[PDB]
Amino acid sequence: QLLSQANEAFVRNDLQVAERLFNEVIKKDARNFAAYETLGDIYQLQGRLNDCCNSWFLAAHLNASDWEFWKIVAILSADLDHVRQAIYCFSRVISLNPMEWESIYRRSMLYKKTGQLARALDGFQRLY
DNA sequence: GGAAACGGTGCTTTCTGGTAGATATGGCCGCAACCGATAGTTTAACGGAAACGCAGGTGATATGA
Repeated sequence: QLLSQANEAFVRNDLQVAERLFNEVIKKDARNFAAYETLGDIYQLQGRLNDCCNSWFLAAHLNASDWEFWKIVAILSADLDHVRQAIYCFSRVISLNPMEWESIYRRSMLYKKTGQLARALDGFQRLY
């Protein structure tokens, strides 16, 4: 009922009311992905990117099946210097589907920045 | 009323040999240090156990499909 009312308010562009209703559920469960599927949109549009990335990452630990999205979670985590989290997100991208080859390259930049090259080398051989 | 002549031996002196510490040089023995190597975390990421959810052996109530 709360999730329907919050998503209805989101469709009405009543984003603060939508947030207040999603917060009634998030207060009971901080990992409630069913709220973040649209509350994350509110947080991204309002520039709350620090809270937005965490809303994706902590809930997606459980809700990992939207696998293409882990690339976006990894990218934003790296832009915010949450580098462990960025590598952990790219791991799920590659573990769920290796064919997202640009993700191997992007992850290899994190490896280049910190000297973690032994993980990049076999990956670049596969890319080549 | 005393000083000058010089015999007594007490007290002292170098020539030396003794006592015996000292060390330039020497040869063992083993401490100070380095590059070396074995063992250490904890996690990439997915191989594993324990943890996890739906079936099938009956029955069969409704009224729609």
